[PDB]
Amino acid sequence: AMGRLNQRNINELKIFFEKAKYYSIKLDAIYNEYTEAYNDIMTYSEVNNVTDSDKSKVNQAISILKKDNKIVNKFKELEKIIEEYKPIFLSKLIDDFAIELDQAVDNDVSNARHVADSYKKLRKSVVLAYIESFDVISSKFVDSKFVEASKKFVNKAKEFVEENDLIALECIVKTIGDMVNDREINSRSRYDNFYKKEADFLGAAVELEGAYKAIKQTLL
Amino acid sequence: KPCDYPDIKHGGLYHENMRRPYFPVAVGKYYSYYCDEHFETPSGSYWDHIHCTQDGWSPAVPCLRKCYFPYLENGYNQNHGRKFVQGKSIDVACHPGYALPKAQTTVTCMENGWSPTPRCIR
Ligand SMILES: [Zn+2]
Ligand SMILES: [Zn+2]
Ligand SMILES: [Zn+2]
Ligand SMILES: [Zn+2]
Ligand SMILES: [Zn+2]
Repeated sequence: AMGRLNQRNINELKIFFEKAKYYSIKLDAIYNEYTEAYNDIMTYSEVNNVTDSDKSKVNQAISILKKDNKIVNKFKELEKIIEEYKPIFLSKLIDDFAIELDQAVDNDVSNARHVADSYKKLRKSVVLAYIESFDVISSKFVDSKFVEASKKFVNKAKEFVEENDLIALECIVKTIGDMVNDREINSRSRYDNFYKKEADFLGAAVELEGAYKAIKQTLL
Repeated sequence: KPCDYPDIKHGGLYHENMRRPYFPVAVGKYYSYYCDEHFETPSGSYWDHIHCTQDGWSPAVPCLRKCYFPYLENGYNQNHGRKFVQGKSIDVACHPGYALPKAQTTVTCMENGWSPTPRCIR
């Protein structure tokens, strides 16, 4: 029974990783398509002013954002991948952000900034949903060490998402992949520790892989 | 009277129909002129005076491009929202894990704004 559970738990985590293999890549394609718009909105919406105020650049960034309801279609694909784990917060924040795009006021830079702030908060929520989805699957295992290394990993991984959502997401996805596919984790920093939160996250990813390895081995 | 009515890119003289009957005009004579939005006189305003010179109209380039450097989301942002004039280069830098497209580092304020457009991509 303990092994019939741990077997299903190992299978659940593997089904998660394969289903969500592309989550980091897909979020980056969204970031990359919409960064110029987000930049234009932020540039001419500061209350410190002193930048004229091309309201047509802000109006164009909002149009790029709204076009063919695309960005909403792109976030809903990510919400579909995590679904078995209930991204209920996420579905609402996307539905809400879609309404934010529908209700946007041309020639109002403060509204534009508010749509742009909503995009940024949604994007980090999409990241958190992946972490929350993992914590759910990791909650069902019983091994004391794996559960402690899971809590520490999730805590350290949220701190990393709080610093940089997209950078956090890629090292998180690569860590799950490393564990799902019997590979050890690379603890060498990829950004000369520019992101102060990477090292403690990686330290936590190594300890979890040893505890996950130890569980796998009871079944071989 | 060497100077005919001036052709001014991105602007023109105030009061075209009032002033044209008086042309062509003597060396030393000057006229209020404007630049269209996105453009700037060499005095950094929306208007200046253009002078009839032995060498033609002065300033020779009466309207210049006004480029505001954008906020860059995962970028080093010292230059965010600062005003630059047509001809100005700036060396642009992204946070590690982000970079400018095509690995470019320099953007120049040109006739149609920044070239290339600086953005930090993943
Ligand atoms: Zn500022
Ligand atoms: Zn304009
Ligand atoms: Zn709102
Ligand atoms: Zn005319
Ligand atoms: Zn020009």
